[PDB]
Amino acid sequence: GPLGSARRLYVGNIPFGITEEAMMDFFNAQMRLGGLTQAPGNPVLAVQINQDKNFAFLEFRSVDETTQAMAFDGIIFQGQSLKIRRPHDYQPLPGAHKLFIGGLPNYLNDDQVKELLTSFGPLKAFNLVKDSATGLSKGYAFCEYVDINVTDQAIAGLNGMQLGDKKLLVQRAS
Amino acid sequence: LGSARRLYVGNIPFGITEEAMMDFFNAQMRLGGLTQAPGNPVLAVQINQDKNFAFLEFRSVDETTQAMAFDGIIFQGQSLKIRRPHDYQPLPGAHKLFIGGLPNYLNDDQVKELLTSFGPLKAFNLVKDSATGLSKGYAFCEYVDINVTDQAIAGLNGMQLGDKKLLVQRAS
Repeated sequence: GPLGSARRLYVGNIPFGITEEAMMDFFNAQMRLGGLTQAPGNPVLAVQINQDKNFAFLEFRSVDETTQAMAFDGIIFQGQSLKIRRPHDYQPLPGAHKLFIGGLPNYLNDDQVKELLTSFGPLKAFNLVKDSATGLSKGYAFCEYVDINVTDQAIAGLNGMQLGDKKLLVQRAS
Repeated sequence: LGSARRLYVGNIPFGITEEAMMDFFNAQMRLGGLTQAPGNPVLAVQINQDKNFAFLEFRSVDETTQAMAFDGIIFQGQSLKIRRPHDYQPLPGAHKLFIGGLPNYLNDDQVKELLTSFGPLKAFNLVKDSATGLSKGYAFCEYVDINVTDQAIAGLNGMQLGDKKLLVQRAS
């Protein structure tokens, strides 16, 4: 980051004694059969394995093909379900997955509204909108999760749901 | 792996040397086109003359698998019995163990001390944060004798270890 790590992926739970070359051939074949490549040839350029800790990193030829490959999370390779993830250095650009939260009781303070949200996971941003003259809540807020996969989970768990005698609205801010 | 590069050879004739047997198998492999590079696939041979058997050791896993087709092959008038070692693992990593719920202050050798009360280990690693160098509270291992695995699971899984409860299961 901010622009680094855009063309690599973490692979965990790899099969025992598997070679770099065989893992490369496996992923290149799946990209092709699954229709995920965007040009003739092989998207995966190189594979590096850590034998002792049982994981790999893949290196891709393009930014968009790296992103498509994430669809393979869970794929079974020699009896093993593979865990596919972004590198830890990889971050989306700011505000990319911001949420609007509305329909909140306006007698609730910031920490009480945060406590509903952090039940799904840690936040990296949060604000509850207040009238500046009085400091009183307007009953709506914005947030952003550290992990971006938690976003769909909070939406599915909270949107349209009863809170008091109001139905909460939880959706993407743009 | 290691036992994935050996074969048992029985019914061996009296008087045969380790070098005569090494030459025979290298010659058979080349003749049947079963080698996957230039050179000789058999690195070493050890013979027990009192019990009429030998072990072969190969340079690769796939050449070892290939030589399995030599069961019944004639050497000095006699048919040889070719088999896998008794501790060969068809599905490797099957007995690798996950150890979770470890106190986060314990170092590698302290965790191994817990595990080697059941027997010697062939593999071990404690997972640490690369940034700080600090234990994440879990490890992996394999025993030299795979039959101890379940006796380690029975001994440790669910045991209170200070402030936390251990999970010991096959990593699978």
